[PDB]
Amino acid sequence: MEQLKCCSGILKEMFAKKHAAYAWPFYKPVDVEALGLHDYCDIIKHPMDMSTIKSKLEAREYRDAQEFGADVRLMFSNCYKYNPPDHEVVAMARKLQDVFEMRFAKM
Ligand SMILES: Cn1cc2c3c(c[nH]c3c1=O)CN(CC1CC1)c1ccc(CS(C)(=O)=O)cc1-2
Repeated sequence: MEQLKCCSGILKEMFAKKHAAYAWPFYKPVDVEALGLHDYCDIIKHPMDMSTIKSKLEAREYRDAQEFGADVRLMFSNCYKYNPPDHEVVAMARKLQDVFEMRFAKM
């Protein structure tokens, strides 16, 4: 699909140096053990991160751009659900979501 190729472009933008200052906590799965977030799995039923989405896209796990978009939004929603609203990581998620929503709207 043409729109799935657009999804590869979306990930390249989200992983780019321009956005690294706020995107970096979303690059890989939340490491509950190293971070001491032992209540994370009690709140978050479906963890998601950018590396997992990249692997799913490459393995043809998304039928269309809407399925890809749902996993990106799941990653943001997990952050908004788990953390207090004033947390530094929530502000970072919002800045990354701005990048994603503007690009996703172009297709
Ligand atoms: C998505 N996310 C991510 C983090 C996180 C934290 C609390 N709540 C979340 C959350 O919701 C603690 N901090 C926040 C960070 C300073 C701004 C870190 C630190 C390192 C990593 C990468 S890792 C591979 O070591 O997990 C992730 C996260």
